[PDB]
Amino acid sequence: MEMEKEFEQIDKSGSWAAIYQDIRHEASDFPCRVAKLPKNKNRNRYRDVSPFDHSRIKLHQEDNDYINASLIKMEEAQRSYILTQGPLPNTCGHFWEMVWEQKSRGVVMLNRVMEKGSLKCAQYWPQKEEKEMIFEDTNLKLTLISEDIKSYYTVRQLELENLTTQETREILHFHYTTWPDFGVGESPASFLNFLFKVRESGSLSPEHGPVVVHCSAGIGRSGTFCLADTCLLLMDKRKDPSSVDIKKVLLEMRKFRMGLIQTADQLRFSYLAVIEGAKFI
Ligand SMILES: [Cl-]
Ligand SMILES: [Cl-]
Ligand SMILES: [Cl-]
Ligand SMILES: [Cl-]
Ligand SMILES: [Cl-]
Ligand SMILES: [Cl-]
Ligand SMILES: [Cl-]
Ligand SMILES: [Cl-]
Repeated sequence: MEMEKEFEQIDKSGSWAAIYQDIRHEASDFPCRVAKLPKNKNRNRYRDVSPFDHSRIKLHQEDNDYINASLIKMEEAQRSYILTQGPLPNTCGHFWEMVWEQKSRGVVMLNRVMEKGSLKCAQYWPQKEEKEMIFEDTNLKLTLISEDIKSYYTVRQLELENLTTQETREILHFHYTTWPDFGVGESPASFLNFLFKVRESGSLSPEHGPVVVHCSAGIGRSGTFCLADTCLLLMDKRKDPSSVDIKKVLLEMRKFRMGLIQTADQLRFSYLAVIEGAKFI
């Protein structure tokens, strides 16, 4: 659109770093008192990445209500997302408790469990049908029903059972497995194909709870996913689709969780994905 002209402008002038730093400087600052309580030290993967008190997801069971997760409610775009860190070995039961209580239908994972030889996330779902997972703290059972492994992502059908009530729910697990180890993708094509697969699944529909999106810290790749999805919604929905300002959308999102988009390359990649995605739609 006109967006692609502004994009070439930013590239010519080499000012992605400058735009990104303005975003960091204008971003909202809200308290994260609960996240920083001493008893929550082992529920945070990165001490530098915390949910704001006002938007944090609260667990319902009689125990510590804390999980490192934030509700991002985009009013104009009419979509909500839960952004969360990759679960830790002691928070997988909390993670699936949140999926249950928030009535999510899909989980979007944007990292490999290990990248460049380092763990980014616990193995929080079963890899084999016959070896289900029981989370004794939150009283939940999780079974792999089937999985469709494709070249750039995997979709799994998971069965989540509340062992307290014996109610069961089918959760769709969308695992984007091909984000580059370093930097961002030269092209947003496979990321966009992945987004549209998630959309096509129904998981983002308002009849469900918000999709749960995560990477390692729940702000960088996760922020890219939600930013692009929301901008593409706004471009398809607004009377004047050229009025969608990606930087403004990102600042709005950052009222709900700190640090969304962690690098100027991720910002540039987001612009690129929205540009290419808008052509498609
Ligand atoms: Cl405490
Ligand atoms: Cl919005
Ligand atoms: Cl993995
Ligand atoms: Cl494929
Ligand atoms: Cl959609
Ligand atoms: Cl990550
Ligand atoms: Cl806007
Ligand atoms: Cl930041």
